[PDB]
Amino acid sequence: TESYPAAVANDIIGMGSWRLKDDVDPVIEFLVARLEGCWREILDTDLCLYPREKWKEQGWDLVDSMDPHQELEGFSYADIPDPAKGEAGYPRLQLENRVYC
Amino acid sequence: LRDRYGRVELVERVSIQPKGRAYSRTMFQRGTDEEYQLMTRGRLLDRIRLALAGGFAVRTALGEETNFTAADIKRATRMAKKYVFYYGFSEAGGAGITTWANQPYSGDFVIGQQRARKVVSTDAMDAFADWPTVSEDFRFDAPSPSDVTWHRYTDEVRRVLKG
Amino acid sequence: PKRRRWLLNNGSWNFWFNFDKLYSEEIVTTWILESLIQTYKYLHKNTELLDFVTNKFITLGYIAPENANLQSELLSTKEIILTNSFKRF
Amino acid sequence: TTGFGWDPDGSLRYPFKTPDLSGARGKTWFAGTAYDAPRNADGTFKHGWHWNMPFSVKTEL
Amino acid sequence: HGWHWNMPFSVKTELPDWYKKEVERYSY
Amino acid sequence: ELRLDDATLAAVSRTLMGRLDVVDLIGRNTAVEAAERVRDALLHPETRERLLAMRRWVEGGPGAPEFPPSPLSPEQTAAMSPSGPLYGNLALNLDWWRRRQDNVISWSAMEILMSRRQVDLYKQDADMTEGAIAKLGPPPA
Amino acid sequence: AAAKLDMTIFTEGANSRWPYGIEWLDDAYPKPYWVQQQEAEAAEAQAKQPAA
Amino acid sequence: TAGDGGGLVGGEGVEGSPDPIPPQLRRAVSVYEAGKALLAYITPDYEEIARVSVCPLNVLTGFTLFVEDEDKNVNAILTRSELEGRMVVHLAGRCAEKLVMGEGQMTGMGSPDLFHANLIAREMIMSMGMGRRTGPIDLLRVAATSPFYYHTTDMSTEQARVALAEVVELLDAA
Amino acid sequence: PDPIPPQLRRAVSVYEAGKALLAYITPDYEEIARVSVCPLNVLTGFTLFVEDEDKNVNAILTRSELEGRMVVHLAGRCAEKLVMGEGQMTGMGSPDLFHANLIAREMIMSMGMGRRTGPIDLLRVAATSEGDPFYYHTTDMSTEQARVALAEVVELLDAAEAKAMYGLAINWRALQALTQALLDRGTITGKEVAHILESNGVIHFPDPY
Amino acid sequence: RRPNGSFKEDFFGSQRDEVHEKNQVVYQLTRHAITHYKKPFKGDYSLAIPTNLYVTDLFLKLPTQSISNLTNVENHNLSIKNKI
Amino acid sequence: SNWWASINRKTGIRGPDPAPAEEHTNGPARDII
Amino acid sequence: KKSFKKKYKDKAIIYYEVGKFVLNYFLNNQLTQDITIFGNDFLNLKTINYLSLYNSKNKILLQLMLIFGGKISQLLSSKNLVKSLKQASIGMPLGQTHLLPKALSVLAKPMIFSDGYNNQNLKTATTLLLSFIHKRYLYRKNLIVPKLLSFADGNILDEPPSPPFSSLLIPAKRFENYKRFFRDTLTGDKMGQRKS
Repeated sequence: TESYPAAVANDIIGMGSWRLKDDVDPVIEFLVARLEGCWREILDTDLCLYPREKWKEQGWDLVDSMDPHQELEGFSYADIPDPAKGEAGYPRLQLENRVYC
Repeated sequence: LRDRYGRVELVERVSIQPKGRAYSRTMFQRGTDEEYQLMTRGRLLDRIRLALAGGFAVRTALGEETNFTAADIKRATRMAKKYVFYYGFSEAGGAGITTWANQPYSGDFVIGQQRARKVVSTDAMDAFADWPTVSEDFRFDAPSPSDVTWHRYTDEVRRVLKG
Repeated sequence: PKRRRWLLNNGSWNFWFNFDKLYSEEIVTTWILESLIQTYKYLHKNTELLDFVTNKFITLGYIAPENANLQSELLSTKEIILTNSFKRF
Repeated sequence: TTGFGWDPDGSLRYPFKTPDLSGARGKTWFAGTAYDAPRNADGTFKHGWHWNMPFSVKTEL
Repeated sequence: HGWHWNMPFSVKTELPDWYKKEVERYSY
Repeated sequence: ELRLDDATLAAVSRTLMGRLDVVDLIGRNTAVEAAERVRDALLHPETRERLLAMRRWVEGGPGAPEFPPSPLSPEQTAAMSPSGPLYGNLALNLDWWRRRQDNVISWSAMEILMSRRQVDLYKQDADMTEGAIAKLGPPPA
Repeated sequence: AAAKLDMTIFTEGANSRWPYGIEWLDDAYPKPYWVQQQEAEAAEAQAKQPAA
Repeated sequence: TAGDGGGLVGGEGVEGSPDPIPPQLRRAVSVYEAGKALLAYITPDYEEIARVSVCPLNVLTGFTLFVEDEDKNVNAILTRSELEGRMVVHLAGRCAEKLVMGEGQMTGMGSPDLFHANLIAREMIMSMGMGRRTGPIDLLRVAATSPFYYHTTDMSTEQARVALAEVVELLDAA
Repeated sequence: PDPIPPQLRRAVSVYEAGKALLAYITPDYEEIARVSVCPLNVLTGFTLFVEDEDKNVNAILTRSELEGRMVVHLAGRCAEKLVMGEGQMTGMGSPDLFHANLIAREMIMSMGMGRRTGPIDLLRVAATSEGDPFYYHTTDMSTEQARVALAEVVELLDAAEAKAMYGLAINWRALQALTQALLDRGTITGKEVAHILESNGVIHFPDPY
Repeated sequence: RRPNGSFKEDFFGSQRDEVHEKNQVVYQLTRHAITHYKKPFKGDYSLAIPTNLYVTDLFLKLPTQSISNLTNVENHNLSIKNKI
Repeated sequence: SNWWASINRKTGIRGPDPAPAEEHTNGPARDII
Repeated sequence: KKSFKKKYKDKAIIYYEVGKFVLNYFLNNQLTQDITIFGNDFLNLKTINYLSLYNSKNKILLQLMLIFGGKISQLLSSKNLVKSLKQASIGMPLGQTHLLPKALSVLAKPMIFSDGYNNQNLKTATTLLLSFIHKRYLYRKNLIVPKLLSFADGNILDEPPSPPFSSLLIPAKRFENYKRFFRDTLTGDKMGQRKS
């Protein structure tokens, strides 16, 4: 059985399970990975998730402009193709947040 | 039947005293061995009718089907097949000659037994007309029929039984 | 010894009996997809918990695939950790 | 049991005698053409399917 | 647009009518 | 306008079909299909020349040019070398290489692994009833 | 009249020819060769008799 | 219970068999057995009921103890009325469970009884000649054993179609 | 002298050249131990790979590894088709064809790697009581399911053939050098074929992982 | 188990039993198979009742599948099995 | 009444009383054992 | 080189079991809304019989969730490499050279390292569902008619028994030539041969 220090673990994880990866420039990937790695490695004994009724039930953890009412249950990043130029929608906007206490 | 063609024997003794393994019995008068060397067509027809008579009598008296029929049709069906395939008495094809038939095998092949009984009324006495097969390297078995020929052959069996 | 139960080769291929294979297969496929979709829909709203628990499990220890030549259940430290992570996230 | 049974329309016999592609659900990948995935009465896909899942679904016709 | 790697599919079969009678007899 | 004599026809065919005096042993339909393929293999020289070169290397006469030419121009060969813009495509799945996308699957195996032309030519040699054979190929029937 | 049976006999009468009263036989079997020959001779017989 | 199989007994503690037999699964056995005993009571000339029990020895079925008369059919007779009555009584439990607890919450508890009913309908058609279109002819054979198969047939497909249609309509009437 | 005719030597040598070339440029394949064409004039040809005890069979098989093996197996037939033409292809590449089809059926019906069949299990390898070492356990499918699975198997095999053709066409010079070495020497080992391939500009497949 | 079979009167024509005995055996067999299912001391560890065999196959084996649509096989995807 | 006249196996078999579809569940583990 | 391969392997292995235990804990100790408990994950045949014969459909769906949690967790955390493999460089789907680079990445399957399923999980799932269908006759009771009854499909019509019962040697003598025919025409002697 082998182990690894926390820095190596948060380097293996990387931009772990963000739903909007595969769309993110590599620089933003690197920076997000490092910052969240320091949070998870240094504050690990007291880091909690922010209360869910304040942000996560209003649907603010993943926001899409082509679906402002969440009738696709948060899979709009995969169900709806990108609108072409001049169509109703250009340009599309996507946001993803993570909040901790 | 004895009084319409004259092939069947005469009845001897009817009994419903449970005795041995059966509950009821009907004995016939055997003829001389000269009678039992051959098996013509009429004699086999009469044997079939006699096989069916018991169940059909119970049904026509009681007014309702029973499992007595179960013991008749079985016997009858066996004989009916022998009437169509092996002996070739029917009209399957214009003459009665089919492309396939199942000739019996000798009772030496079985892992036999021995008992103190006489010869059975008919089924072991009418087995005197068969000539089974004895040597293995002279056995003939035609290629099995093709489930569209088998349809017509089993239909001939059905026609015989229904008549 | 040929096959004698041909029944249909006009718009499909069937043999005598079988009636009971389309029903069976559509049921199996439908139920498996429904289960997989429910699993996906639940894990899709708990990604932070996954990242955190994974970080902890890596730094505790695990059996490398090539070191082991010759985990059905959880140890006790890992159970403390899983319970806490479920309470926080 | 003579005289009992089921009628061909389903009744017992005693002895003697379109989806709504209105809102955002209408902007999915093919959304109306023949290649669209089968939907429900309210516009959701069949088993809660989504174009993300790793297995395809079978069109009715 | 273009294709998607996850398009629904279908299989085409043409069954006779006696066959549909048979499969609807044993569907009960 | 193209000029073709016995030798080029013989060589192209022997490369594309095989022995040239077995038309009866294989049926006239197989021969007609092979003739269609051969006719299409002519009518542009980039393939005809390669076929003749392959034939002359196989026979191994005095003029065997030490190998046939490569199927790819020396330009695309460089556009796929490690210092090329297409090297990455050599690393994708076998799902990015498929040359056929069908969304309706037919009840017959002949229609899956054959081209429409081949089916319309070959479907008379199948072991099915006439009502089945009449359901394959061009819906004209 | 109650002493009658309803044992169905399949190849009886008109059903003595190729389909033999099987409804699904032509969706499962190609037509044999001798069956085609019988159809041909029967057709020529009953089609020259209108002239005969 | 004889190997890694099992699945019928219900009080041993191990994973397969729960300890107190959930109450939702006891209501169903009560419905099953009530329907079966009610049908056996209102059928004329049926055997007589001595005892009706629910989950005896913790098995997940019911049980009804029938006492009969040996001086009426002396271990050999079987009329047609008796066979039809038995078919109805064996399907009664399934029907009652479906009528009461809804058609979707039925269980496999009545799965052997079903097979028994079917079996009767088979013998009545292919072995005793009580079928109308099949008539008096013997079709089945017992495969000599020691995929499991108990019977065997070599009738053509066009006669198998008719025989099975007759079996099915017998079951539907019951 | 040479008991063997020219064209047979050419065909067998092209086959072995294609197979060895593609087994060389494929990431994570075994190493060639010998490549011989009609040794001792016994009509035969083969390509041995070095057997090791280091391979642990408990480790799982990725999808990339399986597809690489499929391509290596179709390599020789594709080389014959490319160099000599269809009408000269023989039936000597049959066991490779069998193993390619076996891999393609197991990826679809036993590991649920087909997007249309789903995660349903229809094949099961099993070992004999000790012919061959193994056989399979199958399942009776209907025409619908069987056709849906056959479509995918055919797609996989066609894509594998295309990738093999490209991997050979972009290494034409190394292929020529190798087949000429086989045509004149008759037998080569692993080190020598590695050197022949390196001194001619061989192009390895990438490895994305 | 210390050491019925009808295959003797089909193929070997032995037929060494009187007709009434055969009929009696048939009567008792049908009645036993049909009406002795789940009856104390009369219908028990008995291999003549098909429902007991159905039950053992229902709780011990895994689900058996139907026949196949392939040719050159027997009914399932297998060849004919050995005679001896 | 005579509800037993309108029993139809095509559109589902159902009785008069209102669908006692009550149920409950603990985890899969506390229900296996 | 080996560094990145090990990274991929280890990430997959860890995310598998993390997701498996996360779903186990959730289903057992949180859907129920005394003491925290865990499952044992092994399905016997006794357990399969019980579940398929006496439980409803939702219970079986919960068991299947328990089986597939690990694969779904692996799925939710993998990098699709097509993006970078086609960006850092730029009839087949790799032939299209247009389509804005995002709508191009859907022409074929994503390049995920850990694809495919484990065979034990598939065996368990399909066995559970097959039992539910074939042993619990709900919604279709007429399919019991073809139960333990053969129909004599591929064989010789009437054949007598063999030496263990009947001392007769003709069926076996024909079976031997049957096997000769098989080996010489159909299969061969090893898997992969055109014939003998």
